[PDB]
Amino acid sequence: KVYLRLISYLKPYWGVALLVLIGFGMNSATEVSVAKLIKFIIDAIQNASRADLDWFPLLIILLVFFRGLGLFMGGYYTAVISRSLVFSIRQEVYAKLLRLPAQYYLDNSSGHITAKIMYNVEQLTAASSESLKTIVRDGMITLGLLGYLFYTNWRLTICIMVFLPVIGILVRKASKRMRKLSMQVQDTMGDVNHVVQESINGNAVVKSFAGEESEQERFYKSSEENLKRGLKMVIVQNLNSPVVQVVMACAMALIVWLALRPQILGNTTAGEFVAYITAAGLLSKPVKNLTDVNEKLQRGLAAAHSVFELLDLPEEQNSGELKPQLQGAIRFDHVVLNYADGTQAIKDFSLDIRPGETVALVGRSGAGKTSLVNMLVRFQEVSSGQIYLDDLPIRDIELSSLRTQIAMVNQQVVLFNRTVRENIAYGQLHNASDEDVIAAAKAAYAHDFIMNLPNGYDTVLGAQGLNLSGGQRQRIAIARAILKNAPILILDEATSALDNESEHFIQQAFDEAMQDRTTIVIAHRLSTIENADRIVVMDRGQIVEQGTHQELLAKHGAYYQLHQ
Amino acid sequence: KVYLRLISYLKPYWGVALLVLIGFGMNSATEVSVAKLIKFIIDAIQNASRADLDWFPLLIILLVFFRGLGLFMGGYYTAVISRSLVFSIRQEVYAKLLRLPAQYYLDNSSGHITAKIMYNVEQLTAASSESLKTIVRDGMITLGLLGYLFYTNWRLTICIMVFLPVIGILVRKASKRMRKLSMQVQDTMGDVNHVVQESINGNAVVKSFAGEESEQERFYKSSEENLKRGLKMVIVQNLNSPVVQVVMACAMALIVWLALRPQILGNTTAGEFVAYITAAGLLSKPVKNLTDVNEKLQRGLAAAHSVFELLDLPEEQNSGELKPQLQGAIRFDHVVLNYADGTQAIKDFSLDIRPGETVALVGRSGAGKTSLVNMLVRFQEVSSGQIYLDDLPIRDIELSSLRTQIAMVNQQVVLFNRTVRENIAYGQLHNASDEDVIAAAKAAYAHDFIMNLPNGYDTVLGAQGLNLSGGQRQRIAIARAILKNAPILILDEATSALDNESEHFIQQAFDEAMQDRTTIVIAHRLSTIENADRIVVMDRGQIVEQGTHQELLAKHGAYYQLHQ
Ligand SMILES: CCCCc1ccc(S(=O)(=O)Nc2ccc(NC(=O)CCNC(=O)c3ccc(NS(=O)(=O)c4ccc(CCCC)cc4)c(C(=O)O)c3)cc2C(=O)O)cc1
Ligand SMILES: Nc1ncnc2c1ncn2[C@@H]1O[C@H](COP(=O)(O)OP(=O)(O)NP(=O)(O)O)[C@@H](O)[C@H]1O
Ligand SMILES: Nc1ncnc2c1ncn2[C@@H]1O[C@H](COP(=O)(O)OP(=O)(O)NP(=O)(O)O)[C@@H](O)[C@H]1O
Repeated sequence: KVYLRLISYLKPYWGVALLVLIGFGMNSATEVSVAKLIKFIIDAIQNASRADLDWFPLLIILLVFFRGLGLFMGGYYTAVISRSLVFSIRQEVYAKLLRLPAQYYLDNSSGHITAKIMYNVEQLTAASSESLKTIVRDGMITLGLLGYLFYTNWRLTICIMVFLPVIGILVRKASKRMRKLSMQVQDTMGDVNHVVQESINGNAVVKSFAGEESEQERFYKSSEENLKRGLKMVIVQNLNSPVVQVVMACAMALIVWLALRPQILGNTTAGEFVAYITAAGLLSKPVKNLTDVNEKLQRGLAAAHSVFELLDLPEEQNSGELKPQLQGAIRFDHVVLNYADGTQAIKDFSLDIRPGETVALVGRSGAGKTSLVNMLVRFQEVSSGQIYLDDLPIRDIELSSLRTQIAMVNQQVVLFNRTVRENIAYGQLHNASDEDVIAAAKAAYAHDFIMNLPNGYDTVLGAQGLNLSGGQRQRIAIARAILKNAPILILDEATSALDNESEHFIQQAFDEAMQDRTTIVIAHRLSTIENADRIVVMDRGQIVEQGTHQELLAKHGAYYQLHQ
Repeated sequence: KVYLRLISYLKPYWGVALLVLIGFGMNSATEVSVAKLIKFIIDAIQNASRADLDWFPLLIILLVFFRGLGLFMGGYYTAVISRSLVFSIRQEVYAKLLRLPAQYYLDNSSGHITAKIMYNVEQLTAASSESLKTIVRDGMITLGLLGYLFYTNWRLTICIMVFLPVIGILVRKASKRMRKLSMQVQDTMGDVNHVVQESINGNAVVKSFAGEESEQERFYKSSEENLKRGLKMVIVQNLNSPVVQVVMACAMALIVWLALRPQILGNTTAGEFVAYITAAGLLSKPVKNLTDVNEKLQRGLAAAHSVFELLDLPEEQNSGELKPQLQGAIRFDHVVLNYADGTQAIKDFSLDIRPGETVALVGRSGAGKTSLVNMLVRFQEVSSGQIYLDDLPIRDIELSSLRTQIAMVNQQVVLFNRTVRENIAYGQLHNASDEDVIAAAKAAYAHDFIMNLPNGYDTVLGAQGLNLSGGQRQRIAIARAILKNAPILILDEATSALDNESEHFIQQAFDEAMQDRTTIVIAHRLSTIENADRIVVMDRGQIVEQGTHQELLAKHGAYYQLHQ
């Protein structure tokens, strides 16, 4: 249950959880004394007393002081507990979100995912910090003053326990509706976030094709739906608070009718009954506030359900092992890549890559080039197969120990909005050295244009590194990959947008490194493949042919086709 | 001023803006009657009256009905007005955000921009919808009760107008502190959003380099800073509401001391003084509520300032013109691209492109390849130069009329998370035809794998179209570009990730189109450049050489270097 799990998050706050009770507890004892205060002043003034009459002024300053000190400490602690608990929620949510599999990222766009911690969790803050204080107040205060009301006269008060089911039904019935609608408005917000996020991502596409008008219609429709849902939610919530007062007002009228009969009014002591009316009003107000905060309470519950679903989602796994890979020799054996959608791209595959080799994959597009690499780094779980990395199961090695020792250059190079040095030295090697980055840049051929930048290595990039160049942005990935001195360098189309001269120097640097690795090259070119130790012709996953550059040319086959 | 401009947004709501006042006005009158109700009941009971005693119960259900009907109608209208106003804000904010220049997108990442409408505007909703009602109540009700208080006894009430400067200073002084801090917390949230958005974008990079631990520290630091700022803001708020009660409580103590002197107590008629105390308490409660909601009120103002800064930001411009471009002939003349950062890449450039030509740009990377293209589409304003599109100024043509008739293929292909058919037919041509998409796919060579997809042309893509393939994702851009039948096709590195076979068919289709255009090709290859009508060798912006494929080879120069 949502409520049960929330309590588990405030376990270390029990010591502070009772201080807030005391602070409002004194406040609960402050608003009950007013009923006694009115009776006391009426008795003193009615009897023309002077000793207890001139003493009244000191009783409101002292009384109000309790409405202050005690209200602040109790009122301020509510924010502390709720804000601290949410801080441990969003912070802990980030860990699982980062540890989630790449498949989850594919299914949900940035707008949907970001709204789940930026808005979903955000509403939980205002729905908990403000709601917890309001509910505990409109609780303990009402409880205390109603207990006092029972003590002064139990006979009349017991009549109040007749309409209680009516208020319960009017609130329970009026709460399930908002709970159902609360999840709907949150879902609509995700669509709103998705449209803006996609528009930001595709600004280049949006402006080029004059799609701004089309984007507005979808965003306008989503905003209209959200507004209608909010207005509908307001109708039910705002309709409940006045109604619950009407039934309580009828109860007050009935109890007054019962009490004010002449046979019961023989000796009333009006000062006593006016205290009763004041207590009744001081119950009516807090219950009205409790009914008003119903929307705030319900909003948090809907957010909590989605948050905990995200927490329970099936994140990645681990095995436990630590090895240096001794120049890991990757040996695929009957590996398949049956995707969730249904497409099959690694139907059949097998290799015996040896340490120090330069195996490269060449073939037609849409065959599984950048799909087999993912399972090597564990970005995609294997199906009906396994990989023997260093003559041992790949799964047995930890993800941290595996990804940290495998340099990668993705087809779509991603650059963070930070300084150039941080991007080149991003990751576990953020504290490598102040000169290692220079060596990596020189090897990658990026040590010529960085100095030409306005600031140099400490220049902040753009939104996604668009401001460097069409080709320079790619060199940053190569630079960081070479900086990461792992004995693996999967150059997955690393030299795609680079110029003829720039790529030639990078190939020369790779050849001259004199630190032979098991680098895998996936390039749609012959210059990089001409020097490959072994060339594997792959089409639709199946290995069409294998051999060296000379062997394939003599055999012709499919390689001869890709030689025009 | 923020307040002045906000009123301008509710101009058409003046008809409903007065109905809410009546609802609160009736509610305000109800709050007045309670003080009269206590006096009436005490006078009736004190005199042992029966005609006005048994009639009292009918004055509670009727009185509460006014606390209902009137509170609901006016209470629900507050949400309607505020929610409708914000709906016209976020909806109108979207238009300017989409019309903003590409430079603004570069400066601010997605997280900063998205948080300015998803959180900045979102806080304005709760800071206005639930704040406007609270201020209207803590106003009308208090004003009416105070007017009644003055009427019954003006002599005593006048003493209240001494502490008023004290409460004003305690509130005015405490308001600027939160206003300054309100902007700080909002700024911190933008950093929180930035980390999450960048992590979502770079999940491939984050996982590959084991950077999850590094990301957590930055996110953890931002969350801690936000929590500390919020806690500091909470201290200011909760420390104000009890204090204003203390000074007001002292005022009431002094006034009661002045009033209760024996000389003034000759004929007190206790029933009237208890009404005085009830009015005093029912004034204390709403002012406390006003102080409490001061926090939400201040939160909205900080958001409003940033929102209006975004609204006032310098969006793009327009001129006003319409033409078919008659196969627009591009004639660059003394064009420069002095960037905002400072780098220069179009130092010198001039051309006389003619209709039906196939001019292509070839040169070294980092020279200005994908920077001059932005001019023709107005993604970047020209400096100390101009472009004559159809022997007329480019600026004179409307942006919509210009972008809508210029097919573009950006180096970084962006695919939206939608169906394939919508993505291929995205933009002004969303209603082209049910068969034209097939022709475009066949021309681009994309009508071979789409049918092999799980659903086909109506299959939802991933977050950014990552699930097609490394090369297929590029073909979608080519498909939409060819579908858009403008007399321009700037193939800016269109064939980069495509294989040798796919690119050949696309080139053949372009040649066979038999619809000669002014297509511009920016490719680091020779297959597309061999058949180019004119080849321009560009280095560092300056035109190194011009001529046909045969001419450049004979002249050697830099072209001979780019031939190995
Ligand atoms: C200008 C100076 C400000 C500063 C200051 C000024 C003063 C101080 S102080 O030291 O004196 N402190 C207080 C003084 C007065 C007060 N207040 C009073 O006595 C009235 C209390 N409410 C009422 O009697 C009342 C009664 C019935 C009402 N409506 S009903 O009959 O329909 C109805 C009745 C029952 C139900 C539910 C039935 C469930 C069985 C439903 C409907 C209403 C209404 O309509 O709201 C109101 C409080 C304090 C304090 O301690 O909180 C301290 C500081
Ligand atoms: N927003 C920008 N801020 C600063 N410099 C920029 C910006 N955009 C481009 N440049 C520079 O302008 C020059 C041209 O780069 P670009 O627009 O990518 O064309 P290009 O480099 O010739 N194509 P490519 O070789 O694939 O990068 C380079 O020196 C870039 O660093
Ligand atoms: N997440 C996915 N969902 C569905 N199909 C996928 C997914 N990832 C890859 N595929 C398919 O698997 C095949 C392999 O594609 P991909 O992983 O891009 O390697 P590739 O096509 O050989 N490299 P490239 O030629 O540059 O695209 C293609 O048919 C893709 O459509």
